[PDB]
Order: sequence, then C-alpha cells, then structure tokens
Amino acid sequence: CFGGRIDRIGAQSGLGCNSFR
Amino acid sequence: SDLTVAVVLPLTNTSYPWSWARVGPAVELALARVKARPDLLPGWTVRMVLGSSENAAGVCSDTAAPLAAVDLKWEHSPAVFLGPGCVYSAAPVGRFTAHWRVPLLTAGAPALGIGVKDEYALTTRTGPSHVKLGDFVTALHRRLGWEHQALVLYADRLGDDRPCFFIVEGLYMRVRERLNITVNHQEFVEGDPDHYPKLLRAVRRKGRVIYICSSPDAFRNLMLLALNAGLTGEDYVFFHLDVFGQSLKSAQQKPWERGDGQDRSARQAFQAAKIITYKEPDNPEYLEFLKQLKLLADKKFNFTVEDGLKNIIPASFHDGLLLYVQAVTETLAQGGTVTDGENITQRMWNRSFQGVTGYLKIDRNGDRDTDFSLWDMDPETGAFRVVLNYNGTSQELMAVSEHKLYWPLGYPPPDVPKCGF
Amino acid sequence: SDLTVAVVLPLTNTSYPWSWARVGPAVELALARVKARPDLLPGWTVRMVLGSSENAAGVCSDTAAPLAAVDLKWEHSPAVFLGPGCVYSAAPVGRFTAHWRVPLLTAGAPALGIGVKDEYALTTRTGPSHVKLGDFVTALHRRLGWEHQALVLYADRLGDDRPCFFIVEGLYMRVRERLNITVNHQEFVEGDPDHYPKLLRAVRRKGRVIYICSSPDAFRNLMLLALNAGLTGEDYVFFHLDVFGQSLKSAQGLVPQKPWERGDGQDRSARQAFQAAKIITYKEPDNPEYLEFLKQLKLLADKKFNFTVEDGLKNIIPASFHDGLLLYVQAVTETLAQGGTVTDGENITQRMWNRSFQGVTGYLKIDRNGDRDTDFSLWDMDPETGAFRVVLNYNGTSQELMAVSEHKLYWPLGYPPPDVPKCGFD
Ligand SMILES: *[C@@H]1O[C@H](CO)[C@@H](O[C@@H]2O[C@H](CO)[C@@H](O)[C@H](O)[C@H]2NC(C)=O)[C@H](O)[C@H]1NC(C)=O
Ligand SMILES: *[C@@H]1O[C@H](CO)[C@@H](O[C@@H]2O[C@H](CO)[C@@H](O)[C@H](O)[C@H]2NC(C)=O)[C@H](O)[C@H]1NC(C)=O
Ligand SMILES: *[C@@H]1O[C@H](CO)[C@@H](O[C@@H]2O[C@H](CO)[C@@H](O)[C@H](O)[C@H]2NC(C)=O)[C@H](O)[C@H]1NC(C)=O
Ligand SMILES: *[C@@H]1O[C@H](CO)[C@@H](O[C@@H]2O[C@H](CO)[C@@H](O)[C@H](O)[C@H]2NC(C)=O)[C@H](O)[C@H]1NC(C)=O
Ligand SMILES: [Cl-]
Ligand SMILES: [Cl-]
Repeated sequence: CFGGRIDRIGAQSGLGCNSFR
Repeated sequence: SDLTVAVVLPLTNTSYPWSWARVGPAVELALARVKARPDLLPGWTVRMVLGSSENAAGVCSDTAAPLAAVDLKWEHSPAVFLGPGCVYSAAPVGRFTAHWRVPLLTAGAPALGIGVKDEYALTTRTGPSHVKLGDFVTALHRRLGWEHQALVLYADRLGDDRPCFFIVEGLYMRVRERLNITVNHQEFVEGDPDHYPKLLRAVRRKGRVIYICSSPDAFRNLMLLALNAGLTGEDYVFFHLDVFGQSLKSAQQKPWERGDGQDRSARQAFQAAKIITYKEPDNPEYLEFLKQLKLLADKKFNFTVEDGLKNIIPASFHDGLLLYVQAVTETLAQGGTVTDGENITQRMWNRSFQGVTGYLKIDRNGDRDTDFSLWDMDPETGAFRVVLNYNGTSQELMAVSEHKLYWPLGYPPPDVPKCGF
Repeated sequence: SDLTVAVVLPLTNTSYPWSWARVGPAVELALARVKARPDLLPGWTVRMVLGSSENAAGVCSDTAAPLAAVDLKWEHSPAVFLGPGCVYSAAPVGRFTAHWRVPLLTAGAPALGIGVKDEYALTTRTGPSHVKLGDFVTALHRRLGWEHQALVLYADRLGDDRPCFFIVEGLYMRVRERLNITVNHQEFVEGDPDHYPKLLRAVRRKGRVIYICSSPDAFRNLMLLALNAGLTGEDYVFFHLDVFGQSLKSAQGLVPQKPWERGDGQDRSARQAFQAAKIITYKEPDNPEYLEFLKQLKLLADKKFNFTVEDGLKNIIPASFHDGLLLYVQAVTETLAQGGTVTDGENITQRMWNRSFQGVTGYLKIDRNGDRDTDFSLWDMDPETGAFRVVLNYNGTSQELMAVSEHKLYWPLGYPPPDVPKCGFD
C-alpha cells in the first residue's frame, strides 16, 4: 500500500498491502 | 425540450474500451433508437456535449476529467453525465456530480470505491463491477467446497490506472465479506524478474487455489515455471483473472500457444489453468448491435472496431443511456422534471431491463449485476472453452453443453494441504 | 497593480493546525509586514480572496477544496494559491494549479505523493514533510548503529485525512531509500481491542526498534501491556511518532513534562515501561522572533478572528504559512527586478527553491525539491525524575544530531540494544 505516490484521488482505501519491490 | 447529456471520456485516444471512438457510435445508435420511440421522452429532445477526460499526454487523467466536468457544468447546465470510465478519472467526477446533485452514468469505473452509497450518490453503474467478481468467486468457491484459503497474485504497470489492483480489491473485499475465509494476496511487478522466485515460493507457501491477475504473457510464464517446479492439478489450481479475455480472441482458442516450442509444457501446465472472463452476450440483439457499431464507427468516427469482449462496455453505455431515458420519461409521467436526480436514479435502481446486452439488472446499490464465464481446457483437445456460467442476478452457476471441470485426481484439489501449509 | 492571492483552507472549522482562524491572522501579520517593507513588491499591493476547503459537514474534503479552487480561479485570476493543508484536499488542488501553471504555497500537504514535483509542479512546501521524518530516522539509526530491522505500527480510521498513515508512509519510503534495512509495518484500529493481542505478538516477533504512530492514549496502553510481556529497555525501544506533540502540554513556562500523566493508578507501572519510551515531535523554534510572533498571533486571532490561539507545536503551521508568504513575496520581487511578470510561476518557484530564508520560525531552507527541511526534537525521560525533556536535536539541512543541555540518550545496558535479538528470530 505504501507504494505511496498513490495519492491519486487516494481516498481509494481498501487493504491489499503486500509486495516486495 | 432539451435534455442535455454531458460526456466526459477519451475523445482522441482510442485504446480504452470506453474511448469515444468505441462509445460515441454506440451512443449515437442509442440516441437514434430514442428518437424512434414515441413512448420515450414525450416532448423532449436529447442534446449532447463533449469534453475530454484525457490530458496532454493522451491518457485519461485525474485532472483533465474533473476539470472538463466543471466546464460542461458552467457552459451547458447538463441533466446527466456520461462517463468517465477510468477509475481515477471517474472518482473525482462522480464526486463533483454527487455534490451538484446530478446523476452520472458509466459502464467503466468498476472500482470498489465507486460503490459507496453516500460518497457516490446518484452514480449508476451499467457496466461490469469488481465487487461482482467477488460474488462469482464466492459462488465458485462454495460450489467446489473451498472452505478455507485462497491466494491472489496481481501485477499492475506503474504508469497506468492500476487495472489489476482494482480487480483484486473487489474480489478480496467481497469474498471476505461473504465467506470470511483466509485470502492471501501478493503484488508483483511483471517486468521485474526478481519477483518470480518469490511468487513461486509464495504459491508453495501460502496458496493452493490461486488467482492470478496479470497480462496474458505473464500468466503464461508463471504456468510454465509452475509445472517446471512440479506443481499441477494434483494439489494446486490456477485461475487467470482475464476479464476482457485478452489472452483469447472472440468471434472466430490457443491461450497457451505462442509458437516457441514451449507449447508442450504449456499445455501440461495449462492443465491446472482455468480462465475467468466476462460472459459474452449471446442474444441476437447483441450480434446485430456490433455490426451496426462497426459500421457507424468506421464511417463517422474514423475507427475500426475489432471484435472482442471489450465491446460490452460501449454496448453497456448504450443500454445505460436507454435505461436512463426511460426513467426520465417515467419521472415525467408522474410529474417530476428532468433535473430530479434522486427521483430518476431511484427509478433506475433495483430494476431489470432489456438492452442489446440482453438481460441487465441494476442492483439495490446502483450497479449492473455482472455475468462471468469460466473457461477450461479439454481433456481431449486441450483447447480452452467456456465450461461454466454464472448468472449475476441469479448468483447460481450453470454448466455449459453438459461439460465438467477437469480435475486430475477426480475431485477438485483441497484448498488446504495434507498436514497444513 | 495589485497581486491577487487565492486562499483555499478551512474558513469555518477551527480544529485544524491550518484553519483560517489560525492562519488568517498569521497571513494578516504577513501582508502587514509587507506594506512596511518598501524593498518588497515595488508598485504592487497584495489582494486576497477566500475559499473554503471544508464541506457541508465542515470537514476538509477532496471535493469542496478543488471546486473552490476552480471558482476562485475564474472569478479572481490569482497569481498564487495558499493551502490547502489536508492531504486529500491539497492533492487535487495542487494538481489543478500545476495544470494552470500557478504556484501553490502550503505548510500542510506533508504526504509523500506531493513530493513528486513532476505531478506537483510549482508546489512549494514551507512546512513539515513526512519524507523529512525519514531523514531523521535514518540519522537516529546511523548514530545508534541499526542496519537490519525496524518495526512500525500505525493507527488510523478510514473516514478521515489518515494522518498516521501518511506519516508512516514517509518514514517507510525514505528510510528504505537510504538504509536498505527491512522495515516491518502493521496497521491497527485504536478502538478495536482485537488488535492488541495481535500487536504485542507483532512487536514480540517483528522488531526491537519500534515506532508507534497513534493517539497519546493508545501509545500509553501499548506501553503498559509491553511491560507485562517482559519487554523493557533491555531488548526493546519504543518511539512515539507524536509530531505535533499531542501527548505533551505546551507553555508550561519552565516545566518537566509528564507525557503519560493520567492519574488512574497505573502511573507507577506506566513510568516503568515509559523508560523504553522516547517521543518524537517537531522542534519548537528557539529564536525570539517566534515568541513575539505568537503573541501577535494570539492577540490578532482573539481580536478579529474570534478564536483563542492556544500554545503548542501546531502553531508552527501558521508560522510557516506566514514565512512562506513572505518567502514568495521576496521571489516575486526578485522576478520583477529582472524584468519578469508576476504570473511567471515557473521562475518565482525556482527563485524559492534551494534557498534559505529568515522568517519567524528562524532558519528555514527550501530544498532542491521544493520542501522546507524539517527539524525534530527527540524527547526522553530523566533516569532520576522520569519527566520527559528534549535530549536530542536534528538539523534538517545539516542532517546532524546534536545533544541538548548536556543530556545523553538513556540506555538500561548503557548502550542501545541491537535491531537484532540476542540469538535469533526463531
Ligand atoms: C493512449 O492511451 C494509452 C494508454 O491506454 C497510452 O499508452 C501509454 O502511454 C503511457 C504514457 O502516456 C505509457 O507510460 C504507457 O506504458 C502506455 N500504455 C500502453 C498500453 O502502452 C498512449 O500513449 C495514448 N496514446 C496517445 C499518444 O494519445
Ligand atoms: C439470470 O437469472 C435471473 C433470475 O432472477 C433471470 O431473470 C428472470 O428472467 C426471466 C426470463 O427472462 C423473467 O421471466 C424473470 O422476470 C426474471 N427474474 C427477475 C427477478 O428479473 C435472468 O434472465 C437470468 N439471465 C440469464 C439470461 O441467464
Ligand atoms: C471540525 O473538524 C473536525 C475534524 O477536524 C470534525 O470532527 C470530526 O467529525 C467527523 C464527522 O464529520 C467525526 O466522524 C470525527 O470523529 C470527528 N473528528 C474529531 C477529531 O472529533 C468536526 O466535526 C468539525 N466541526 C464542524 C461541526 O464543522
Ligand atoms: C542547520 O545547519 C545549517 C548548516 O548547513 C545552518 O545554516 C547555516 O547557518 C549559518 C549561520 O546562521 C549561515 O551563515 C549559513 O548561511 C547557513 N548555511 C546554509 C547551508 O544555509 C542552520 O542555521 C542550522 N540550523 C540551526 C539553527 O541549527
Ligand atoms: Cl475515462
Ligand atoms: Cl485544508
């Protein structure tokens, strides 16, 4: 979720928070 | 006299299923059909204004969409807004229009967020919706008794509208809402090869019933590496979340074929693969709509509308516009005016309608129930073909041509390992 | 003739560190200091138009803010925008203004996203930024040798500006950008107790250097439960990311601060665990121009804004607004001196970036990226009296950690415990 720079009308919440970059 | 319809979609870029090249003609076909029915809008004439949702770069944007929305508000004082279809484009617009107290109709904006009552009041979704994919998954999961865990993999190219994230979000939240089971999730980057040893490990560690949302090529590669690792229909099952069927090709199925001498292993792998897409409307009116759409776009919109599952979006835009037109008519019959958003919207909700796409039901929440087809491989030929069908409204699953889903060990593999993960 | 400034902030709700009740007087103070400087804006008098960022419910929204921005743009054709402060209010506005090619000034919008100037062109941030907090964290870890792991917990609802998510978001991204250390994150809901046996387990399993971003009451309860588990300074350390220092009371005159002070009987047990606790806040300006500014700010808000400005770190936001507007005026003036018009956003901005300035907050430096460097104080309790007091300071520009009033960081063992457990994680 912290892929940050997702502010893009970010209100779009949810959960999905896993990855690895 | 004049029912102004504001349009906010991509007026120049034609890569989106909701581009004006694809949707314009379909809308023109809808207005025309309107003009021919005297039983719709007695004494009113529909007018249309156009605004682009795309920025200078040519992509649909969170800035241009809303800005164009305001221009059309001051210059035309519209009764209804059409589009946008991109999630990040529609979000702010749907929000403005909710404030303005004006109804908005779109066949795009499938994100879970847009479904929120109080935030997107007056927003009717006549196209597909991502939560609805959760319904189907829930239905599919119940049917084959997967009572515990599921793994979701998804990849989304950073410069875009995160198509696959919204898809997985809808599935994730709805499945958890209804089955309250454990849904593990993992995001990866397609182009990044570092993620593959991690994805595979992830599958082995936390998933048996797996849903992948990626490009057709990515799904191909993963299936290759899956078998290569000794993973098959024996204990694992792989679903490709390909909603618009990009891995296939409609109208006339080799999703595993690429012609690289990797098709032998591919097929063996694609034995554990099953493909989830939107259900193609098979009613006659649909077929006749496509041909008219093709011709009109080519002749007046300068574009060639190739055949494909993406065509349901402009067909849905078409039906939604007819659906709204009747509701306004219905509002007028009982005294209301055209600027009665609440009244008109509510007439459209929880209602079944007959459109070119056929049976379309708008739910209690303002969204079109979505039907989905589950493709599968032939134990004989190996070619993928619809084996299952889910009725969005009926929520029930029905087999097709008395087919049976392939399971290597007879009964579908358990959604849990022998001694635990 | 006259330079129009557009303001988009909370004009009615007075609960935000950037509400008009607090910023208005600060801006008035600024326009006034302008009319008194003839070396600023020769042949130009600053005008001001107002728009609210809050919705019907009176909370700042991502719909009223941009909408008000669009309206002010049409009716007044401003050269510059002020605010908004809420992350979700600012995001669309800054985005609109960049398209419009108009500079934006704000001491709010601390979110990482705003940092991307390609999208947020012409947005100059004259207040704190959460990325900067990452710099501080990097600094702390370097000073105390932590090159492996850290655990961040954060609490936040879904229907708000999600302040604690954005804070952690900045820390997470900047720290991983600079130290490669594996950072574990866990979100929880304050009100729901289910998360508590979950959090402990996570603290017990995912980290030793723990950063908590929550309400002052939540950080308390967590520190209490940490004790019972047998987690103390020995092996664990707990940072409370309390940037605006909500856990402490301001203007005590000269007083040893009781962060946990609640008077429920658990105060002794509290203090025991509150030994592993260290509190991170923004640094309060030391310069005398600040103190004198607050006095004027207070009087003017009480006098014409009908509000009572209390004391506290939240006051640097309106102080940063004051400074930012002055910083902008110098730049416009410079632009004019070299034959540039007032609507030359691109230029005015670059005149403001990578520059230092003396404002009421003292030394402020806007970086190459367009964001004011942020200073942070690290509070700690007195091993002998237990009352928390600033023991460390971090320069935003110099990025250096320097002790305060001859204090040294408290360590039970004498040294900081490693970001790695005594033996292994299994
Ligand atoms: C039309 O839209 C497509 C996206 O649907 C654009 O292609 C993308 O362009 C962006 C930058 O504009 C790239 O970073 C993406 O990788 C592209 N996506 C795809 C699918 O290739 C395209 O540029 C637009 N066409 C124009 C030039 O108007
Ligand atoms: C999916 O199932 C629903 C069942 O609710 C079908 O809707 C019914 O369709 C029949 C015939 O078209 C009508 O007589 C009923 O009025 C409908 N019921 C409701 C509640 O609307 C729907 O048609 C099915 N879709 C398909 C084509 O499979
Ligand atoms: C002023 O703003 C605050 C937020 O800073 C509002 O308080 C919130 O109100 C919402 C509903 O609007 C509640 O769900 C939150 O719990 C409240 N937050 C806090 C911190 O209490 C407040 O309502 C606004 N005042 C008015 C009436 O304009
Ligand atoms: C933080 O560190 C920087 C050093 O880079 C200080 O800025 C310098 O301050 C001196 C004296 O005020 C000036 O002569 C220089 O112009 C400054 N240098 C730069 C690079 O701008 C800054 O003052 C320090 N902050 C404090 C007050 O601790
Ligand atoms: Cl769009
Ligand atoms: Cl604001």
